[PDB]
Amino acid sequence: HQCGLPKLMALELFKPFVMKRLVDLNHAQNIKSAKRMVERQRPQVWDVLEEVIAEHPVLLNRAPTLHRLGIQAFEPMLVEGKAIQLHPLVCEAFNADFDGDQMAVHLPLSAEAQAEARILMLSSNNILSPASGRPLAMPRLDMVTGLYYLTTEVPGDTGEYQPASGDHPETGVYSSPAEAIMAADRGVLSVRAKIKVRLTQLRPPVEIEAELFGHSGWQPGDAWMAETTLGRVMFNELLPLGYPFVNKQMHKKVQAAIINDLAERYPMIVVAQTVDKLKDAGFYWATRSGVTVSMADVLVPPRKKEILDHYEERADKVEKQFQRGALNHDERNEALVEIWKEATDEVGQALREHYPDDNPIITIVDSGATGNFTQTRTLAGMKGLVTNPKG
Amino acid sequence: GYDTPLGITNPPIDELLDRVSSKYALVIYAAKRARQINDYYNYVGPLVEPGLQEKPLSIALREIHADLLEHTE
Amino acid sequence: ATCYGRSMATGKLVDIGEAVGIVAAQSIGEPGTQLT
Amino acid sequence: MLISQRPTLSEDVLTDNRSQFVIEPLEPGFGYTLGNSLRRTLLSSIPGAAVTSIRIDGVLHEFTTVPGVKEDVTEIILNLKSLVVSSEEDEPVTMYLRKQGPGEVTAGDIVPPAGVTVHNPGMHIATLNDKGKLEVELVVERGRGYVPAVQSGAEIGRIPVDSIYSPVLKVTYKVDATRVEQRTDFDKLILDVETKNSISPRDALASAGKTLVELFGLARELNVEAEGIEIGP
Amino acid sequence: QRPTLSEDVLTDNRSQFVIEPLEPGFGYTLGNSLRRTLLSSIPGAAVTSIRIDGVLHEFTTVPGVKEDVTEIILNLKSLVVSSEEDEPVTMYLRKQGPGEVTAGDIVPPAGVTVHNPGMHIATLNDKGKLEVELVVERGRGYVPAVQNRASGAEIGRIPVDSIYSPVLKVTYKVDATRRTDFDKLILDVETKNSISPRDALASAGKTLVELFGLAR
Amino acid sequence: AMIPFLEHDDANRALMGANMQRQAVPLVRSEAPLVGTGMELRAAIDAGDVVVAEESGVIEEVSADYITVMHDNGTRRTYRMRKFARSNHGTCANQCPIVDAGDRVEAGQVIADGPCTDDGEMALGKNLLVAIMPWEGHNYEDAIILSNRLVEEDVLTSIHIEEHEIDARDTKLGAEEITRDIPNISDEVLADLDERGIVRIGAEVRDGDILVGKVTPKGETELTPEERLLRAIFGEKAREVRDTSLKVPHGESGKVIGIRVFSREDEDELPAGVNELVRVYVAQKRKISDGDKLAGRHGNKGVIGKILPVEDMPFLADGTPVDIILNTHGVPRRMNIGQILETHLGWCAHSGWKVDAAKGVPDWAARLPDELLEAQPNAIVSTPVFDGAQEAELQGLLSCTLPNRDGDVLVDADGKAMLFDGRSGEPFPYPVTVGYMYIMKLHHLVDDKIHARSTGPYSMITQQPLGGKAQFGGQRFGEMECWAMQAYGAAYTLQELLTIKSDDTVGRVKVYEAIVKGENIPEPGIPESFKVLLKELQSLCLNVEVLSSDGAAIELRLERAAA
Amino acid sequence: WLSAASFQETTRVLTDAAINCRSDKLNGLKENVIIGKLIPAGTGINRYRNIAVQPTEEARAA
Ligand SMILES: [Mg+2]
Repeated sequence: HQCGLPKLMALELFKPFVMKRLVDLNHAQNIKSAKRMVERQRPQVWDVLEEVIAEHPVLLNRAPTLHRLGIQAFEPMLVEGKAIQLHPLVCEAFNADFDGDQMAVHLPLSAEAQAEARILMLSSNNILSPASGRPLAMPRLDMVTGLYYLTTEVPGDTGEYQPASGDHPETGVYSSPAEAIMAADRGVLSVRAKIKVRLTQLRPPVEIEAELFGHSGWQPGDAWMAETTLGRVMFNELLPLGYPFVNKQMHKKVQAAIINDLAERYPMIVVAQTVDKLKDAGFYWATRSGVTVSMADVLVPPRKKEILDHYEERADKVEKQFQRGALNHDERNEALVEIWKEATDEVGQALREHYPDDNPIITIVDSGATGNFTQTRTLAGMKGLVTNPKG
Repeated sequence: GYDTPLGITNPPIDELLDRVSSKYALVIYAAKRARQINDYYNYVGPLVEPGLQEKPLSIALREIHADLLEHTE
Repeated sequence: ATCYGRSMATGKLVDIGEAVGIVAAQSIGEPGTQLT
Repeated sequence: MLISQRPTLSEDVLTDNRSQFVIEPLEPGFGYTLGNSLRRTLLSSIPGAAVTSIRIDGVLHEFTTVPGVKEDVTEIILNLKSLVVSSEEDEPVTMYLRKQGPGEVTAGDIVPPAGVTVHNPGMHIATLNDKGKLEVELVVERGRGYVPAVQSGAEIGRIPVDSIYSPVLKVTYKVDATRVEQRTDFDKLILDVETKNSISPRDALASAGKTLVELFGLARELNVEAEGIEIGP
Repeated sequence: QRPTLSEDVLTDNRSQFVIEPLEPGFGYTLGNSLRRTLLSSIPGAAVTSIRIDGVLHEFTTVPGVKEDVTEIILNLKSLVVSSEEDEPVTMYLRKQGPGEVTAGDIVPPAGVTVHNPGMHIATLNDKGKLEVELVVERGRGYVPAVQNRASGAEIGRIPVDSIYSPVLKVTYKVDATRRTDFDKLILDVETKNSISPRDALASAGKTLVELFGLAR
Repeated sequence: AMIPFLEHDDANRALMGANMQRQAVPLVRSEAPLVGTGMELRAAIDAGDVVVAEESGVIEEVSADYITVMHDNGTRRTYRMRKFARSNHGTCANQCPIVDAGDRVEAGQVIADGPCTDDGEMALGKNLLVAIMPWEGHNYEDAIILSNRLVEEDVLTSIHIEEHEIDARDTKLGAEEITRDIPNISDEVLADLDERGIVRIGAEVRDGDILVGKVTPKGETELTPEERLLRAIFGEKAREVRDTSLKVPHGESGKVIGIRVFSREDEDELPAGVNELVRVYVAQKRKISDGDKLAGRHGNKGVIGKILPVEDMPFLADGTPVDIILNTHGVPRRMNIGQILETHLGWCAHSGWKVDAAKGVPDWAARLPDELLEAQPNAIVSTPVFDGAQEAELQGLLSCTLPNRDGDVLVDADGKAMLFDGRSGEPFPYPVTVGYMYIMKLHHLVDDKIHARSTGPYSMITQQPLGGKAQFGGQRFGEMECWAMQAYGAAYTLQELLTIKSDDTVGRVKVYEAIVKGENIPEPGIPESFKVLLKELQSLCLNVEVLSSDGAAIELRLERAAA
Repeated sequence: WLSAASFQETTRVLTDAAINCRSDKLNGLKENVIIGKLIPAGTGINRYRNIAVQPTEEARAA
C-alpha cells in the first residue's frame, strides 16, 4: 500500500498544503512569503512536507491504461532521488517493468477524492484481477525462485534426519524450529534437509489434525511432530496461523493456489500482508539461491550431431524424392517442415534429459519463475525453423 | 488475527465495510464526516481522540470504525 | 446484482453501483494483444 | 572530524521474556554493520547450562521404547532439550529424576543438586501409566550457544543430546529507513529477541554489548586516534 | 578463554590482523563489521575547494597547459594528503613552464603533508603558467562538492568532491576448526600512505566500541 | 558491427543494442571497451569527432587549446580543439590532445580524442565489474544495482550543456528592455547579475534564479489597485513594467559556462522588432543516479534501481567489491547470452592469461590463437562478429587466468567466483558469474524526466494546462484513464480531475484559495471546453441550446476587492 | 446524440441530430463526463451521493 515519491515531486504537488502548514507554524510571515519559501526550497519546508503528506493518498498510472488496475492508489513516502519507487507485486497489474518506463502521479484534492483513493483504488484492496478473479499482486519471478529454493527437499543434505540403526538414535530431531535455526547457523543443518521438528505454533494438515487432535481440537499452544524441511517451516510461518501446514516445494502454481484459497476464505487485508511477507522472504532467499548464468551452465546436448545427421538423411531422401519427380514442391516443403519440426523437438528432448534438474537455466523455467522451455531449446540445442517474409 | 496495520490500511477495510452495505456508501459517509469536522475546526466532533495532526478524513474513518456515527442512504 | 453474481475483483457480490459494462470491455480488450 | 546526532535504544515488551529493541537513528549503513554481529553474539556469546546427556533405566541398546510410559525415547529427548537449567558448578554435574505409579511427571519432580536450578518446574516430561516407574539421570554443564550431539562411548546406558546452552532462544533483526534531517535513508535497527526465563532480554542485550565492547576494544588497543563520537549512551 | 588480536605487517601500507579464538560461525561477522567501518568511517584529509586565478569555472582551459581544468581536477583527485589541523587550511602551487607540474610542487602549510610528490598534475610549455590555491579540510567518508550558494563562496571557488576515507582495500578470511571448535579471523587492511593500517583498524575499533556502547 | 558476439544474440536484442549504442552519452573521461570488435577505431575516425593529422610531421606545440604540427617541408598546420561544446542534444563535445611536444606523427594518426573516443577508438561506455545474481530484489524486473564507487569516482558522470535564450523586442505598449533593475527584487537575489542584468560567468545558478533580467511594458489598466495607489501616493514614474526576466527552469542547475549577446544598436542582424538577444550557456555535471538508464551492447537495458554503498556490495575474496549487479532472471529469456560470453572474455582481458605451451599447443587453442597465447592484464582484444572468439577458446582462456597480487585465482574455469555479502558478512553459498562488461550510460536520465506541477500556464484556446515539461505543463488524463476511473466508480475523482484541475476557470482558483486557507474544496463548475464545443457547433450553423428541467435555454457567462 | 457525436462519424451524427431536432437527456456517463457532472455510477448514484450522516446521540454525549 506504499510508494516512493521523489522529494521535489511531493513538494511541488502539495505546494499549497505546505504553504498552509508553513503559515500555520511561523516559518513564513504571510502567504506570499510561504510561497517564496517553498519555491526557494528553504530547509523549513521538508519537515512540514512530511506532515502534510501524512495519510494523503496519490494515484499512480502507467500507460497504456488497459484495465482499471492501470490506475492505482498508494500512500506516498519521501524518497531520496528523482525517481518513483514502485512496489514489485503491483507490476503485473501495470504491465510495468523497470527497463525505463515512467509513470504519472495525480493528487486527489477533495475529500471525496481522497476517500475514493483510500477505499476504491487502494493497492492493497486490488489484489485480484477484475477480469479473471485470479491474484495478480503475487510473487512473479525472483520471489518465486526464492521460495522455490527455500521449500525444496534435498535428499542427503546436511543435518538430515537419519534414524540410526547403531547405538546412535536418529539425529534429525529438533525440539522447536528455533533449535533448527541454531543448528543451521552452524554448518549442521541445511534449510532444505528432510528433518523432523516439533512445531508448536503452526496448524498441521487436516489429516494429522484429525488424528492427533479433535477435528478442530487444535489451539495455538498444541504442539505436534512434523516431518519437513526447515525451509518449509519458515515458509508456512509466513502464511497466517490458521492456514494448515502445506509441505510442498512452492512452485508458482502452488503459490497461486494458496493465494486463491486465502482470497476466497480470508479478508483481503490479511491476504495483502501475506503476499508482502512472501515477497520479503522470496527476495532474501532468491539472493541466497545461487542462480547464475555462465557459458558452462548452458550445456549443449551431446547427441545433437547424430540427431541432426539422421534428420538430414531423411531430408536428403525427401530432396531426392523431389528430384525424382515424385513429390510436389509444396509437398516437398511440407515434408521438410515435418522432418525439421521433429528434429527440433528431439534435440529439445535430449537437452532436457542431459540437463541436471538443479541447473539454474532449468530451475528458473521449471519453478514457474520466468520463461518457457522453447527458449532453453533455442539457446542450447537449436532454434529450428524460422518464418518467411510472407509468413 | 492480523498484524497492526500501518497508516492507510488502518482501520482494516473489511471491518470498515461491515459497517456499510457497499464501498461507495462508506466513501460518501467518510467524506461527509470529514467535511463536517473541518467545518468544526473553522458542525460537530471530533468524536474520538484526534491524532497528533490526523487528517480529518482519517478521524472520520476511525469514527466510522467505532460506530460513533449513523447514516441513511 | 444477483443476475451478475460475484465481482471478480472483490470476490463478494457485485455492489449496486458497479459499471460492469466498462469492466467487461476492459477484461475483453486487455488480453487483445495476445491474439495471434 | 564530525559527530553523530542522538542515537538511542528503546524497548518494547511483547512477553515477560520476549522483547523488541530499536536502535535509532544510526548513520546510513551501520544498521547492517552491527546487526548480524549482535545477533550472533546473542546466540553464541552468553554462558548458559543445559542437558548434555541422559541415562534412562530400562533401555540402553535398542532405544526403541520405554516400558510403562507412553512417550518414546525421542519425544523424551525433545521434552528434555527444552529444559531451562542454570548451574554454577562449572564442571559437569549430575541430577536424578524419579517417579512411579500412574500419574504424570514434571520438572519439579526432579531433584536439583545444590548449585543448579530449574526455572520451568511446571513443564511436562512424560506420563506414567499404571504401575509405571521412571528413573533417569541427567547431565548439566555450562557452555554457549548450541552444540550438536557430542559422541557415544564405552558406558552403555547413556545417550548424548543436543546441548542448547544459549539462554536466548530466537533472535531476528531488520533494518528500516529513518529520516535524519534532510536524509530519508538513515538506518534504524530492529531486534526481536525471544529468550528463556533464565534472564530477561534486556540482560542478554547488556551481556552481548559488554562482550562485543571487549572484542572491539581489542582492536581499539592498537592506538588511540579520532573516531565517531556520540553524545548519549 | 579471552580473545587475542595479533598484528602482522606486509608493507608500510598493508597489515593483517589475526583475532582468536572466536566462537564458531562468528569470525565472518567481526571481519565484515570491521571492513564496513573501515570503508566508511576512517577520518582522513582531502581537498574541499580549489581556485585558479586565470579561471572562473571548471569548464575551461588555461593557456599553455595541456590539460583542461576538468582534467586538472581529475588528476588532483588522486592526491593523498594528511592534515592534523581539523580546520580549513590552504595550500599553494605556482609554476612556470616548460615543465611537468606534479604534487611535489605544492607548498603544504605546516601540519599538512603530501604523500605522493610524483603524481602528475599537468604539463606546461613555453607559454604556460599555473597558479593554484587549494583548501584542505578534515572529514570522513565521501562528501560531494559543497555548493557556492550553500557557502558564502564568491564566483572564484571551484568546489571539488572530497574523498576523505584513507582506507584503500579491506578483506578477510576465517579458518574454522571442528568437539572443541573455534574460528580464527584473518583481517586484511590496505590503506593509502595517509595513515597506517594499524591506525585505521584502531580508529575503526574505537568507533565500533563507542557504538556498541548502546547496550547500557 | 560493434556488438561483440553478435551471432550469439537474437535479432530483437541485437537491434536494441545497435539503437542503444547510438544513444550513449559522452562521459567526462572515456574508456575504450576492454573487449570490442575491430570497428571502434575506424568508426571513431570516419565519424569525424577526433582530430586527425592531415599531413605527417612533428608536433611543434601542444596546448589544451590547439595543436601545431611542423610538416617536414617546413609547412605548419594547426588544429583548434573543440572545448566543452554543446551538441544538438545537450551532450558535451570536448576534444583532448593525445600527442606530446616533439612527437613524430604520421598522416592519418589520431591527434586528439573526441567526446566518446579513447586513443582513437569508439569508447561509448565503461568496463564494469559485474556480478550476475539476484540481489535482494533491488534488481527486480530489469532494475540495476550500482556500486557507489561509480559516483565517488565519476565513472558514469557526464557533462550536459543547455542554452537558455531570451530577446527584448517591440511590443504594443512599447519596447522591452534588458535591465538589471527589476521591480521589487531583493538586492541579494540579483547579487550574481552584472550591470546589464545578465548573470555573471562562472555563477552557480539554482533553479529559479535569474539568468537575464528583462522588463516588458505593462499597460495602465493592468496595474493592480494596490499598484495604482502605490504609484499615485509616492508619485511613482510612468514606467509601469512587468518582470519578464529569463529564469532558470525547474529541475535544472549548474555553472554558467558562457554568455553570448547580440544588440540591435551594434551592427548585429536580428528579426523585426527584436532589439536585444542574449544566450546563457549553462553546464551541469550529472552523476549517475537512481532512475538513469544503462545498457550493454546486447540490448540488455535497465534503469538503476539503487546505488549501494561500496561496503555492502558483494565483493571477491580480496575485498574487491563488484561495480554492477545484473539480475540473472533477465538473461536466458531474452536470447542474448552474448553478454555472458562478453563477461567471461572481459574478465580474461582484465586479468591476463598464459596458455601453457610446454609440450605443445593444446587443441582448443590450436586453431585461431597466434599472439593470443598470452596477454598482460588490461589487454585490449577485439572479437569480430561472425568471426573471432570461439566457445572452446573462451573456456580455454578462462582456465589459464593469471592471479591477483597475492597469487590467488579469483575466477574459476566456469567463470564464477565466491562472493561475500557486504551486509551480513557471511559468504553467498554458491559461486557467482563475475566478469567485466561494457556498460553505456544511455541518454535517458531522471534529471531530464522528473516533472511535477501544482498549477501553471493554461492554453488560451482550451483553457487547459499547457503540455510538456519545457512549458511546466500538466499530465494528460486520457480517455482510457477516464475509462479506468469509471470502472472503479470514482465519480468525484473523475469530476475533480476533469473540472477543477483542468477547465473550471473559477473553480481552480477557488480550489487553490481553499487549500491555502484550510477550507474544504468547493463544488465544481462547468468545463470551459464545453462552452468552446458549443461555440464551435454554433459556428457550424447548428443551434445548440442548454435547457432547464422545464424552462428555456440557460445562458452562460467587486465586493471582494473593496474589502 | 452527444455520445454518438463523440464516438465516431461526427459529421453524419451531427447533421442527423440537427435535422431531427434531437434532444440529449444528458443521462449517459460519457455525457456527464463531457459536461462535468458526476457520472451516474459508483459514487455517482443518487442514493450514494445524497447520503445524510449525523452523529448518534450516545456518541454526541461523550
Ligand atoms: Mg517497460
